[PDB]
Formats: sequence, C-alpha cells, structure tokens
Amino acid sequence: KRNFSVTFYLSKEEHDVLRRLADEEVESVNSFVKRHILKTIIYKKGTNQDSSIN
Amino acid sequence: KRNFSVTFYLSKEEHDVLRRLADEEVESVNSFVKRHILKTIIYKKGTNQDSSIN
Repeated sequence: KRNFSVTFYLSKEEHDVLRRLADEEVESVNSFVKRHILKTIIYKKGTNQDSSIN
Repeated sequence: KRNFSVTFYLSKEEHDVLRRLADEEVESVNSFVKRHILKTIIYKKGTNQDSSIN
C-alpha cells in the first residue's frame, strides 16, 4: 500500500480560523483540513467508502 | 508576521485528480490545495504582502 502527502503554509489568523472551526467538532487541525477538502470537492460519493479510521 | 503550517495525507486517486485539476492552471498541487482552502474560507482578506528576493 501507498499514501500521497500534502504540506503547505498559512497566515496566523487563517490558521487560527481553521483551529477554531476544527475545535468546534474535531480538535485536530490536519484531520479537519483533510475532511474540509474532501467534503468541499464531493459528498456521499460512489467511487469508494469506509467505516473506520487510523 | 510569523507563518503557520499544515500537513496531512491523501489517497492515490484523490491526489492524482487534484494534480490534474492543479496542472490545468497551476501545477504546484500543495499551492492549488492552499488556494482551494483560502478561496472557500475567505474572499476579502485585508492585505496580501510578499517578501521574496533575488
């Protein structure tokens, strides 16, 4: 198996907006950003699905 | 100002789709993802400075 990483930089206030929006539901900014990107691209997709986490 | 960083993982197919969608305009996939998040979260940011040099 393989994985395809993503890594970048942001402003103080931008990262703090992501931190607040994460902490409101899921206090893990990296997991929240991955979820944000996935949901904003597509929702209830048919290409693949899962029922567990790392 | 200081800078704040974000790191996570994607699957082969979703990263390859985002690589194609990036390559259509700005092939730097992590910059394309940064731009996607920024455009979704905010559209009237107060200032947009840069600090690059020769």
